[PDB]
Amino acid sequence: QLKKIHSSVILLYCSKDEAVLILSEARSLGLTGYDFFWIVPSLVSGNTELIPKE
Amino acid sequence: DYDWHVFSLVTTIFPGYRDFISFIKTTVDNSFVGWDMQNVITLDTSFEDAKTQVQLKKIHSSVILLYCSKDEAVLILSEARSLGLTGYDFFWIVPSLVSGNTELIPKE
Repeated sequence: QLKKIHSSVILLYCSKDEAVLILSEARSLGLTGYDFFWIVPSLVSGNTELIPKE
Repeated sequence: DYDWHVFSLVTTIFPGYRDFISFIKTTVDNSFVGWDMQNVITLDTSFEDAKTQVQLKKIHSSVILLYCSKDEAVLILSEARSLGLTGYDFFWIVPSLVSGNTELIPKE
């Protein structure tokens, strides 16, 4: 499923814990270059003091 | 002879790949048919999926020439099948290096 994406903008909808894992997988599949822009709602960017390094 | 004039070129770091690439380039440069050799790809890493995946996404043609040992050919073909590069349209051409003893035919 994930290997089909070669677009630029990728909207995401999941909780913070699952978002961490999905972003790790996307980095492992070469989905986080200079060209890919990720947009997330206010669910995943929750408290602005807990910033996971993924 | 089958009118496949658009192709790519995938070679690993197996010995002789430079000779292969140089000969193909010189032959293409001195022909009447007008070959459109889109890419020249060398998968030098360990199939880390950070670079090989992007490299294999670059390919969009229908005819692909491959040059690697029979052990690396299995891995590359499995990766291409997962990416969606194997179907009714795409045609793969490999030298006698990879299709070796005809009794042993892997599953990939």
